[PDB]
Amino acid sequence: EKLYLGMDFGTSGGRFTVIDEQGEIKAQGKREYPPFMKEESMGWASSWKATLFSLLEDIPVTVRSLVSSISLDGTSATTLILNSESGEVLCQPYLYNQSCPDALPEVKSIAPANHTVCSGTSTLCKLVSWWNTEVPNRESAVLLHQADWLLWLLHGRLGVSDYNNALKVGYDPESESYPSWLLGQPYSQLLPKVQAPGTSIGNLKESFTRQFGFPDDCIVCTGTTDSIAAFLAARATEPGKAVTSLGSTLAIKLLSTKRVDDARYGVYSHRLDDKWLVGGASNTGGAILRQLFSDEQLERLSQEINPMVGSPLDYYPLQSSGERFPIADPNLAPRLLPRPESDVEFLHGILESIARIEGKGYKLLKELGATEAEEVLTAGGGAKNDKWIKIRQRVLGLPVKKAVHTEASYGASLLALKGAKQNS
Repeated sequence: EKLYLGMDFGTSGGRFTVIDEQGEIKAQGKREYPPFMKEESMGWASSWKATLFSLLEDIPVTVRSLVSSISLDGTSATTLILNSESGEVLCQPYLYNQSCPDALPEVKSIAPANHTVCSGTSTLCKLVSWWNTEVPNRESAVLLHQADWLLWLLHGRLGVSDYNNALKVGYDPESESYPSWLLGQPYSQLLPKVQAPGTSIGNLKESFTRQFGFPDDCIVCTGTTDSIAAFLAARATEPGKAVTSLGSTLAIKLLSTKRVDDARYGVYSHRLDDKWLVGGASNTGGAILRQLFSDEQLERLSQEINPMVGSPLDYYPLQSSGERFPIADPNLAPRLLPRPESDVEFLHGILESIARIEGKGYKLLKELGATEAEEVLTAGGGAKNDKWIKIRQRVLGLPVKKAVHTEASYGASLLALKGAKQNS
């Protein structure tokens, strides 16, 4: 009878999924972020909060009465600064895709070369930028990631984050600590304490049980980032299990017993349980397809493909020059020649070549030290093309299928469940 709520705060709106213990969906829904008042110093944060309340309201009351645990994900490196005593958000959030170049040299002056913080969009660059604006009483401020802040709205215990959200500020999930080069700086006093994703923080606040009818013993758990929640939704849990996201671009994630980080290729690892999620991202993918054909042309041409026969066409499908993974060449040219007169042959060549690139990506992760890929689940638009699925299975020489669930909010609900089970 106990249910488990996960929310996903994405780039333009929030979503929620409520599951039972067996992962069956009892309720789900979405809301776009409302506008905020021009004068609101909170900016987008005020909207996010509104969305939180809206989503909670959207859950059927009979479903809310059964919800035993809550987790949620948010966007990576979306950074808020609060006064520790009042809880006041001291400025507009630093959004996931917002950069603080002004802080990057200082960060490079304390962090290891090619550490993942050494990027203008990193949480740490944002922290250092804010710090250096010398706000009065800044030493009484605290940093929260988007997810941490929304969760804190729910449980009332200030300053807790997770292994995943905290990565871009410099937290090391392997030693479960912030490194001395970070702790040696005064803004380190703003850093949140860090737990594993999907672990209990505290009971849901009485305000929410009173207003929405959640049971008194409902708990609130740490979250994760939306990318990782989305991966979790697939329920790939063993090393060698992989999820390929086939969308506008191509991105892969591979579960591994061994941590892998390599700046040459932009390869980075997050911690999950006792494992490492190793990610890599290519500029190839569906964008060039839809650039070349209509969606109607795409499915109609797809129906004419024999996926069990390989294309002789060697393409590197790109819209413009440049690749970082699985080839580190910022000048890498698109290759779409020769283009056969048959659009079916052309399409087959593109799909097959993207499969080649995907395979090469998994091989590179393996060569960098990851557990070798054994099976590939598929997310993104590309997943609904079964001809492409069969092509990929043949070219990769591995079993390939659709992931069953891919929504971040579904993965967040799995974290809520994990937290409840652990807490029990």
